[PDB]
Formats: sequence, C-alpha cells, structure tokens
Amino acid sequence: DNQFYSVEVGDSTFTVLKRYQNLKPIGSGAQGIVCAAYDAVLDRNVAIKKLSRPFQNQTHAKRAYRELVLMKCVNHKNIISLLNVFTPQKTLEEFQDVYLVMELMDANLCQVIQMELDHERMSYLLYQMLCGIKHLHSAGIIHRDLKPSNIVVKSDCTLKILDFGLASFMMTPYVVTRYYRAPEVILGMGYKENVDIWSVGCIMGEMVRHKILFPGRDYIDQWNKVIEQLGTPCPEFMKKLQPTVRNYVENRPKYAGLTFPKLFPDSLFPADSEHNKLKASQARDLLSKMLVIDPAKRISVDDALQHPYINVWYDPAEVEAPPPREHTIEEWKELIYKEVMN
Ligand SMILES: CCC(=O)c1c(-c2ccccc2)c2cc(Cl)ccc2c(=O)n1Cc1ccc(C(=O)O)cc1
Repeated sequence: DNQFYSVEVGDSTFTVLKRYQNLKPIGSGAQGIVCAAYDAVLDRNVAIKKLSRPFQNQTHAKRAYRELVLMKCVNHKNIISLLNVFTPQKTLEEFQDVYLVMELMDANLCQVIQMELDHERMSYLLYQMLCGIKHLHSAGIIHRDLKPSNIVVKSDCTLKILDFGLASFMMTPYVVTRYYRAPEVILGMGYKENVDIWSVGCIMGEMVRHKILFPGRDYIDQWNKVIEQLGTPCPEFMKKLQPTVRNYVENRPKYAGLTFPKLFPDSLFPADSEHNKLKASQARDLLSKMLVIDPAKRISVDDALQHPYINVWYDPAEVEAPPPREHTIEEWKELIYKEVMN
C-alpha cells in the first residue's frame, strides 16, 4: 500500500505517485527523459521530468537546484509552470531521484520551425518569447542559452520557455547545442540583458530560413558562420575583447557580410498580399536589429517589444508583470533534498 508505482520508460525506471497514469516518453534532454502523463487528481495531462541523482556532479547539481528554486518563485504565462515535485525515497540517505511535474504543451519550437508560418503566428510567438525573457530579466535572471529545443508551444499558439539557462564538464555522450549563443558568450566577453536578444534573432532567422543560421562543430566554426554572413565587426567592438581573444578575432579572414535583404529574401516570407509585403519588410527590419554582433548596437528587449512587427500584441499585464556558489556532492544532495521536501 505505497503511494508510488514503477514503470519502465526505456532503460530508466519511472517511480511516480499513483495519481500519474499512462506515462509516455515525449522527449529527452541533458537531464534525461520527460514523460507525458494523466493526472487523475487534477484531471489533466502533465509532463514529468525525472532527475536521476542530480547531486552526482556540480553541473547537474547546480542546474537542478536552480531549476527547483526558480520554478517555485517565477509565475509567468510564458515560463513553464511547475505543478508538483516529489521523490519516492523516504530519507536523505536513501534519496536518489527528483521528479518535477510540469504543465504540458503540444509541440517543440523545433517542430514549428519546420513549418511555414503566417506573420500573425510568427510575430505572436516572438512577442511571447520577448515577454518571458523580459520577466526573467526583471527578476535579475539573464538566460544566456535560449534555444528552440527548450521552448514549447500549444495548438492555440501559446508559448512557454522551459528553462532558466546559465550559459561545465560532464562525461556523457550528450552534446550541448550552442548555435544560438551570442558573440559575447562565444568570445567570453561579459554581457547584459540583450545577450538574449541575439538568441531570439537566431530562432527568428531559422523560422524564416528553415535552416540553422550559425552551425559549427565548435566556437571556431560558429564564429566563422557569424562573420561570413553578418560581416567582420567594427573596431569599437574589437576593443572590448580580452587581449588573447582580440588577436584571434582581428586575424580571422575578413568579410564584408550580406545585406539583410540577401540573407532573408522575400521568397522566404509570406508575400502575396499588401499586408504580407509590409509584414515581410517589418520582419526583416527587426531581424536586422537583433542579429547584430556588437551588443551596444543590438536592439533591447523593450525596444523589440515596441517594434512594429511585434507591438500589435502588446499587453502591459504580460510585459510589466510583477517580478519574483559551489558545494561538494554531499552538500548539494542535502540542499536539493531540503528544497524538494519544501
Ligand atoms: C519533444 C518534447 C517537447 O517538445 C516537450 C517537452 C520537452 C522538450 C525538450 C526535451 C524533453 C521534453 C516538455 C518538457 C517539460 Cl519539462 C514540460 C512540457 C514539455 C512539452 O510540452 N513538450 C511539447 C510536447 C508535448 C507532448 C508531445 C507528444 O505527446 O508527443 C510532443 C511535444
């Protein structure tokens, strides 16, 4: 007569509260598998994320702890909601796994990126990304690693960001996706809030091109793809780089870059009606202001929200919503356990 039961999901066991039924794996990330499930108590579908021994190293431990704390403070429609948290283990010494129960949506932004979207849906998704990032920024959280695999959407075009970013070493096969990180993250130069604007620009550009904008095996290839398309940065940008980094950037092959009309031609946009022709030119204008290498010249979150492509959605309830170190593995274990048990 225990509150829990176990089922096999791949080569992992999910041990969950009996209220959660008919689990089905929907995806996997760096922290492992997420299942969809029916919650018999709430009478709705939910997502269940299993953290296996998150205290096992600093990198897992710090993300798990941060995720728990921030999910409990933050309440915004464009940030994914935490519904419940549990461990099946009964004592700290027995403690192994943490299960996060989240609201469930319909699809990954990666799936939406593959679609041809009208301007109304495209702009509304972007508005919602900006709103969620704005709310984060107002709580002092700068995400720094926004990427489409970690944003989810519903059939009615509502959007939620799944994680809180952060930007080290783990011995797993999992490969971290870096295509969406800002120049200042890539070149390790320090950053402000509009570091996240670059990532939105990369996603928007990909929604249009249906190809990843700046792929690369690692930061070297990636920087190559940046300057080859946007062109070599100006001198005032060069001055803000650490000395070893500056020499490297100043010595790469030079490129003029492409115009934004060439980068995102009208053939990529809905452009049959006068409405869509105007929207395409507006979409291209915002792209030209987000995909800007020098953060001092890159558009801010607030100005982006005011941009004509975006501002048709503006709602102060949504935009100006009220805002909310290191240890050993044993220390992290108790921190996380304490958080879990409230
Ligand atoms: C590819 C999975 C995916 O996009 C996803 C993930 C996800 C994101 C990255 C890694 C792991 C999980 C997710 C994770 C948490 Cl914590 C909460 C909600 C979701 C979610 O709503 N979806 C959409 C979704 C929901 C059901 C199905 C389905 O029924 O097939 C497909 C997509």
